[PDB]
Amino acid sequence: MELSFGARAELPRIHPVASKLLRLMQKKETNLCLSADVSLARELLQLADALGPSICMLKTHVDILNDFTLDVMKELITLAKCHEFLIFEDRKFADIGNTVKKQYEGGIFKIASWADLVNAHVVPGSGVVKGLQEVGLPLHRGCLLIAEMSSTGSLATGDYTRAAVRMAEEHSEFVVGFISGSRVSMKPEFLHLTPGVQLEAGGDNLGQQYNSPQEVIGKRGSDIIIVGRGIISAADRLEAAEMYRKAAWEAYLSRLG
Amino acid sequence: MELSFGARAELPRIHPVASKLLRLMQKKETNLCLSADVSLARELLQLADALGPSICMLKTHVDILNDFTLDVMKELITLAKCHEFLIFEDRKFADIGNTVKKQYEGGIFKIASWADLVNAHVVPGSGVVKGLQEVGLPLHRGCLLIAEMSSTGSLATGDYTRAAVRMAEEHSEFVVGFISGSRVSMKPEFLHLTPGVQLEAGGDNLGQQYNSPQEVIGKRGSDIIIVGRGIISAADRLEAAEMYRKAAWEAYLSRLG
Ligand SMILES: O=c1cc(O)n([C@@H]2O[C@H](COP(=O)(O)O)[C@@H](O)[C@H]2O)c(=O)[nH]1
Ligand SMILES: O=c1cc(O)n([C@@H]2O[C@H](COP(=O)(O)O)[C@@H](O)[C@H]2O)c(=O)[nH]1
Repeated sequence: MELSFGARAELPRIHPVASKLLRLMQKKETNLCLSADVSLARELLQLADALGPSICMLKTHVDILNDFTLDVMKELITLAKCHEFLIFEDRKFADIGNTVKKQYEGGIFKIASWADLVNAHVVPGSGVVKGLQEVGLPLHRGCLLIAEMSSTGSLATGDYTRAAVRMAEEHSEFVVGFISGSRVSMKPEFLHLTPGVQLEAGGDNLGQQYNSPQEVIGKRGSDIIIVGRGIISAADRLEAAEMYRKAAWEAYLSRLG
Repeated sequence: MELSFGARAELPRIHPVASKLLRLMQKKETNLCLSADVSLARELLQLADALGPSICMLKTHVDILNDFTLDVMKELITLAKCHEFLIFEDRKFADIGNTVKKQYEGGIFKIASWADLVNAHVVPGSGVVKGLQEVGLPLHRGCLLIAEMSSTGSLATGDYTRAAVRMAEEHSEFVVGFISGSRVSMKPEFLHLTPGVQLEAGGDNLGQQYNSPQEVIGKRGSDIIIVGRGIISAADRLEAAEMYRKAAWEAYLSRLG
């Protein structure tokens, strides 16, 4: 009784950030998250502008931006609103609750002020979520839990993955889904986002492993593909994004029947 | 056949950063790491100056410093050299190798340029270490692996902890020890640093749990205590640091016999 993204956006227990996302995914016919893994603000912004219409989400690693300022993030928000995508800061909070609350709100980055979504590892126990929530709930943000990883030797398997799912389902006022390689929850209110995606077989030199959009979305039942180098390293990043968008979208449609 | 810190500093397989640390621990009679969990540079630096003689290490969370600049870190290095302690940036790298390499070297923080030590979660698999190593080995840095956590519901137990130990022992050119609640490796070349430490019983509201220096160092066989609030929240932070230093040092001596 699989529901479309648009119908999932209306589920009783849907989080507002999840709903906004699902609605724009349906509107734009995209379930592609760009992993904007660049070190220059101008490149980040030029990618966001050009690729904005093709993506549901732009994932950042703010801590690799050589020329980060809060003004850069203002500009990114303008593009996100214009083109209709969410901003996901891929910070992988992974500390005790008291620490992560400060890392989310404060410092130079002020992540909570501009990021629609963040994520967290579940290794510390649920305090990591509780700490983040203290900041994120008042700011109407959402969080993704890392239930599985794409890299060689990942320990996010078995009972670890199950613990992630339980933690999400117990903190559904804030947690909107997962970073995972497959569908890990049977509850349609939760988003599944899958990195480690390229059209061609392969990996990198540092433990990354790739699977295709058809595999991830079609066979493994995930919702969204997260793609970095498969787009960013291409000559024509717009065409690359469109190829990935079309692949992910068709895989979704076909699964829906 | 337990060895003193000074003797461990000379072990054939010791890492140079571990050796430097162990030597200054023995010289200064301190196995206390201050967790300098403050948001103001002036406070960070005033603590580093006053408490420097009492500590073997100062642990930072750079990403909570409201007024971070690289010049602040220059000033911290000056104090570290004057008073003889290492700087440990508690970044908890926890991504694929290709990402962490950039997060360690680059961005605004340029962590590798000033931090003697960093740490990593083992959840991604060994690529996290391999990526960090690409930056850290040329810069003569060291890394600690998070084998156990102090917080309620921690998943860093059992086979996860064992995996951390194996990963360390397989990357001994870069990995110098662990963040853990107890001795997890039988190899004396590896450092054990233990957070979740206060003199009094208790915890916090967000999953932290405390054990005493005598428990951690004496009974559980760790090397170094990491103390935040037990010092930072006290009126007289110098006296507090001295209490913690004396507690940890005596526990070590007694275990040594
Ligand atoms: O399991 C995971 C979780 C991630 O967030 N990521 C992230 O997704 C992106 C993958 O990038 P790429 O497509 O270039 O391999 C990176 O930013 C990485 O940090 C991942 O690769 N695997
Ligand atoms: O298992 C762990 C690992 C940590 O690094 N930490 C860190 O050690 C410090 C503990 O601080 P405190 O003593 O104030 O509870 C924090 O900076 C926290 O991020 C921890 O508490 N538990």
